[PDB]
Amino acid sequence: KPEPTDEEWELIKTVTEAHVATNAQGSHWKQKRKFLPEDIGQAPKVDLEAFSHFTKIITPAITRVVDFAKKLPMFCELPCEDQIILLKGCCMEIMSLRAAVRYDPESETLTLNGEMAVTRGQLKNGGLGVVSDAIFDLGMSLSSFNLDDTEVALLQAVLLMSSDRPGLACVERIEKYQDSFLLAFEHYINYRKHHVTHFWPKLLMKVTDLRMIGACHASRFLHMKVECPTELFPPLFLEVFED
Amino acid sequence: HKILHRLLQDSS
Ligand SMILES: N[C@@H](Cc1cc(I)c(Oc2ccc(O)c(I)c2)c(I)c1)C(=O)O
Repeated sequence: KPEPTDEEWELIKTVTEAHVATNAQGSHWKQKRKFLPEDIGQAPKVDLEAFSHFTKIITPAITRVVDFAKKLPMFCELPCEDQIILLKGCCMEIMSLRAAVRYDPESETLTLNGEMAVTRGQLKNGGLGVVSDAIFDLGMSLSSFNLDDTEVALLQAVLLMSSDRPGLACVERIEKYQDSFLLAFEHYINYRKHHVTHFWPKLLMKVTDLRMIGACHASRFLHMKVECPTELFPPLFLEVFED
Repeated sequence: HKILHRLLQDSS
């Protein structure tokens, strides 16, 4: 079917250079993967020993997400007030995506930050709750798509550039940015020509799956702020999810 | 605000 244009290709080459220089351990991850001890998160609510081990790294994770959007020109052509709104809304969305795409079905464990390998349970009891299943259920699903950096990358942009976040200023400009990526993404998809029936439409559904994850994550954030010590919440963590 | 701003400003 239809494919990219010398210009859109160039767009891709960008997004990618971004996601790749901002994705932990690159494709040399499985060798830094250090499985979390079996004992952290067990037989009960929350589980602070875990909640901690998680926020102990959640900081440098968000920064990456920030560093990723910074390498996107269409991003820097926005106001510093919106550049934030975006980060705040898509931060979780881009993070959890990045993790699902790293779900090893054999071991049945995600790999956060490219260093820590967690389990459905662990992640759940850890604070995300129902979101774990959701983030894992995603991973499993995606194992079929075999998304390459580019794809993950593009998918990550489509999220970043959500024109619907509230408080946004330069709406219209953004929407087209998103429109500008979506097209390219699809095209790039055609060149890829995956062996997966009725495709893209499906891939699009994943975007929703990721927005749901983020929308829920916020809810979970509040409980986390009630069932957990404000002594365990790194700033940026709060800076991002806090209203 | 705060930090984010900090991250959006670093050349580096
Ligand atoms: N693995 C990613 C980043 C990534 C890091 C962490 I810590 C994650 O777990 C969370 C997130 C929010 C929370 O409130 C809790 I509690 C746990 C997830 I999901 C993803 C990367 O490679 O960028």
